[PDB]
Amino acid sequence: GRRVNVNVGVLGHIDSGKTALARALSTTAITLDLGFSCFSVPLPARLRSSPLLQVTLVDCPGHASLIRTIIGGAQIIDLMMLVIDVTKGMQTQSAECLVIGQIACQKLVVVLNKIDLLPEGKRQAAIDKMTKKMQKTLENTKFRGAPIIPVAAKPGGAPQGIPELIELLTSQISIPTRDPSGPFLMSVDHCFSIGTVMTGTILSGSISLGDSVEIPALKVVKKVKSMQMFHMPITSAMQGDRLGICVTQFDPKLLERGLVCAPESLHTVHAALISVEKIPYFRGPLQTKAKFHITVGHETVMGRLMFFSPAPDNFDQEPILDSFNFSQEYLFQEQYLSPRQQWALVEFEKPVTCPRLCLVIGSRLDADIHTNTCRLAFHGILLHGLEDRNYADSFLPRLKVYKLKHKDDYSVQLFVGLKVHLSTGELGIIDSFKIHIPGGLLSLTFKRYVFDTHKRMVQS
Ligand SMILES: Nc1nc2c(ncn2[C@@H]2O[C@H](COP(=O)(O)OP(=O)(O)NP(=O)(O)O)[C@@H](O)[C@H]2O)c(=O)[nH]1
Repeated sequence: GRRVNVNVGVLGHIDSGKTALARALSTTAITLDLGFSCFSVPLPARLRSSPLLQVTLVDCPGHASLIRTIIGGAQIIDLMMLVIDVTKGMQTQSAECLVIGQIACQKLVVVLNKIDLLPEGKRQAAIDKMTKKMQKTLENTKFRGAPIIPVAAKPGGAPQGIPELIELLTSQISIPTRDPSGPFLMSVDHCFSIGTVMTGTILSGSISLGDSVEIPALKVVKKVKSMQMFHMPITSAMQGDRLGICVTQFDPKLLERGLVCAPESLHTVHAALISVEKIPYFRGPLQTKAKFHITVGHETVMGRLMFFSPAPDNFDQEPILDSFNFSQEYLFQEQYLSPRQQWALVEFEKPVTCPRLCLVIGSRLDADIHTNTCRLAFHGILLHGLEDRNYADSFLPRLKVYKLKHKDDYSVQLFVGLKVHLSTGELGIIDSFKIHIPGGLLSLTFKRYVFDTHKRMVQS
């Protein structure tokens, strides 16, 4: 019968049960990169506004040096189930995976794994102790009271609590505005040749048979032949679905993971004007001109930044994260002021192709794998992306950020005219280090990028 695919993701620390829990699910129904499986339960009544539900279990690596795999693979998922070793506490990458889930998941389900690894007598009041504690950490977040089930996939190296798990799952899972509205975009999980195949997940818009599909790292753009999904050929598919796509002949090595868009939808940004909200759990400073690891899409590149804030006189300005208004002014600042809204401008090393208005996560991933504190610095919408390559001249001169810089009678290069104050209640103006004075006896605003045609010092 007819079906719906929905991507539940399994995220957690290393050796928390993810792969071991994804099996337990798929059956009663390591890990160096995203791995997909799928169980089915009869489709809930509520979901017919689109009979079987098919949960696709996106399995994620735990290894801290593979965070970028997660960040990408959390955009593929609707509901994220955070699996936590119950014996060990809430570990490091776990409390990172919670951040990622906040940034990119709509709903959450905490799982307490390794139940058996506990004193059968005290078995409960520990769960109820780990449960009560989990409530507390989640309190601060948008997943205020997400479910917290205890299970055990491998009672050693039959699994408990798993049938209970799926019914809690087949209830919290929630499909968004499943619009095959906008420009089509697909994350490709596996791509191989037989034609050439692309088992990927759709993110935006629809795609009918024989449509026009661009592959950017492939340098050309083939047309869709067949579309096998639920073991049976389809004539059209849209968001949320996991799909299979046969396109013109080509080779795979030209991609292994990445993006498949509409004919022209995607950018090729060299830099971008981005909404930047800082992540609280990140201890430390976000420093204007500091090269962070930056994840934009199923792609993650190196970028130095520069932060700023709305006018001083217009801080308390609503927070708009849909477009940028290049009319207003913005005071250039040295670090993320910790300004209802604060922006920044990332200038990459290599370029980064991205769907317009995609989320961005700045992070410092040169750190140890056994790191001490969260490594995810800031997230934030990509408010605008400079497509131009020589953009610093071509387009930035359209932004108005400046650095409030500060430093015989009636007459004590490019400052020859600016009214300067002196300490005794006087005016004064530069001239020929001579200074003509009104009557008888600097606070300029250099635009950050105006020199290109103005090198201004014009202050009022
Ligand atoms: N005691 C106990 N051990 C379990 C249970 N479930 C899984 N394990 C143990 O967890 C160990 C590592 O977990 P595993 O699922 O392999 O790793 P993972 O969840 O995929 N994370 P990663 O991707 O880094 O391997 C396994 O060797 C398995 O024996 C459980 O329910 N109880």
